This record gives sequence, C-alpha cells and structure tokens, in this order.
Amino acid sequence: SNDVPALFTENFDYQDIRKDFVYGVLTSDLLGKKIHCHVAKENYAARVRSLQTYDAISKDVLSRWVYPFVPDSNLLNQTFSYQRHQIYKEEDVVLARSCIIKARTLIGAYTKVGDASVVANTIIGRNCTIGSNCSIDSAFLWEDVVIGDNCRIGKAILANSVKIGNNCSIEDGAIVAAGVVIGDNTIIEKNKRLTTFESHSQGTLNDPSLVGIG
Amino acid sequence: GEFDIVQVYKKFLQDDPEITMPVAAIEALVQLLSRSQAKTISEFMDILQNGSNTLKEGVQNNISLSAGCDIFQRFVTRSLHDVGDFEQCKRHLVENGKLFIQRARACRQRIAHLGYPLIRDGSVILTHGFSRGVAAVLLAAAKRHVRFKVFVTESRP
Repeated sequence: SNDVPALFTENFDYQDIRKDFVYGVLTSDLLGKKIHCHVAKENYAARVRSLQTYDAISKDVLSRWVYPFVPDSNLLNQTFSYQRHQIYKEEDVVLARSCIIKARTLIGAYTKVGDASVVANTIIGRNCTIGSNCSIDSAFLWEDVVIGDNCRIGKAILANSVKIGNNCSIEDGAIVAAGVVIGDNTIIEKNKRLTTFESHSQGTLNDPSLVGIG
Repeated sequence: GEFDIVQVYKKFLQDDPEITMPVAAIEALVQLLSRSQAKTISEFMDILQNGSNTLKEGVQNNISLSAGCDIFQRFVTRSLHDVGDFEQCKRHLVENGKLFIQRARACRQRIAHLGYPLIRDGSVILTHGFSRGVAAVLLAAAKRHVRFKVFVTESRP
C-alpha cells in the first residue's frame, strides 16, 4: 500500500523486506498493522536468484509450466516452434544428419551444429556453431558461441561470444565469461568460474588455463 | 509441308528429354498451327483432329498423351470467336495456345512448391517405381535440407 514508502522512511533501520520489515510488524515493533498472503494453487510463479534456480527455472519453462510465456509463442518476433520431447528450434538453423538432438533441448537461430555430435537437456543461444563429434549435456549456451570439433561439455554456463577450440573438455558446475577462449586439447575442472579481467576470479583470454594468467 | 509432325514431337525428346511426352505433342501442335496457312475455321479443327489422332495412333494410345491433346482442343475452342479480321483466329489460337503450353510445362514445378512441405523431418516415404512429379518434389525438398529416406518399389514389369 501507499503507506509503505513513508512507513520505510520512518523505521529507517528496515533494509530487507522479509527479514526486517515483516518481523517488525509481527513483533508489534511497527504497531497496529496487518499483512496477508495469497496462497496460489495453480499456474506458476518463481524468480531468478541462484544458479540452482536458473537451471531449475529454465527446465520448468521449457516444460510448458509458464504457458503462454514459452519459446514457441515468440513474443519478440522470434521464429521458434515446438517439437515433441520439449525440443525447441528456430528458423534458418542447420543440423547435420549424424548430429542428433535429445529431449529438453533448445536451439537459437543462425546456429550451426557439427556432425556426429549429441546435445541433450541443453539451452543454446542464437548464431552459434558446434564442432563435430562432440557431447553436450544439461549445459547453457548463449549467443555467438562456438565449439571445436570433438569436445565434452556438461552442466556448465557458457557466456555470449565465447570461443572453445577442438579436443577440449569441461565438467559440471563450470562458469565462463564473455570473450573467454580456451585452446585445443584441454580440460577445465569443476566449479571453476572464469572472467576476462582479474577483478577477483581467474582466467584470461586466449589459450587454456594455467596460461595467460594476469 | 508440315508432315511427320511426330519427328517434331520426337526431336523434342532429343531437344529435351527431361520434359514428358504430352508437352512435346502440344509443342508440336502449336508448331503445326504456326505453319498452317488456313482459310476457314473448319479447316483448323479438321487439321488438329486428323492431326492429333495421327499423333494419338502413333503412340500406344497413351492416356497422358490422349489427355492433353483432347484437352488442348477443348481449351482453344472455348473462348473462340470470329470477328472481321480472320487473322484474329490464328492470332487468338496460337497466342492462347502458347499460353497453355507455357502454363503446362510450368505445372510440374508448381506441384513441387506444394508437395515439399508434405515431407517431415525424419519421415519415411514410399513410392511405386519411377514417377516424374514424385522425383521433383523430393528433390526440391532435399534441396531445402530435410532428413528422411524412402523405399522404392521395383515396379514390375
């Protein structure tokens, strides 16, 4: 209600909406005020705050749970379309014959995919390109990302405009930033976040880790 | 003069084999109509009748052939009229006759633009032997990059 902002100037100590505010009302600190809840029992509602949410939410979005807000609705003039087992393709996207797509996958437009490669449970941005005879599972790819021939990905985040050479590999929980590149015949361990500047994390631009530091 | 028009029909096969038979006959009839110094309406239709049958009797009495020829006539004579200038007849004939064959040989393409979406990704098609139209649609589909694979009936005899 319109009292709240003024009611926040007063009682300036309140900084978190759930921690400080609600407790203040219920403890009668802030007096004579009441609150309520609207326990929803249908449709869908959630917010994005944690990695264990993003991956979760995305796997709920593709699972139709927030219809009409779906890729195949294309609210921003995208060219998506539903296919069985919850795989979502756009238009003008090339797929090799030997390349196969398993369930719960999504492909942006203008994105190529190499041969004999397998993608599953994965989300891929637009205008990407995938190497040949690679393996991707439960990963997340954004726009303008590339992939070298014969590589293993899984349960990791690849930022936009990220380049990965051939013969590379990467395991779960990993995170990269934009512009980061990794040279061929390489590997990256778990949960190792990267960046393009040594603000606080590790990694640099061109060649693998253990290289280009600083 | 215009004689053994089958060779015109026939030379078309060497001039172009990728076109079917009835289109060649049509291409020959208009050619026959082109070099037909005629003077009466009856003369025209008497020619192509005693022309098409000679063309008809020459090839197995084939259906697709006998289809087009008989259809060709009953097209041209439809919106036919004679007024003052007799040359208008031969004018209206060949001009509309050209329009037919023009629309004719272009049909086998128009079909492809309609049949290609009938093939889905990873679909499985079946076809009894060779069939002109069936080829083009599948090709014009494969050009658009779609995964599938077909069986083929050997089609005895």
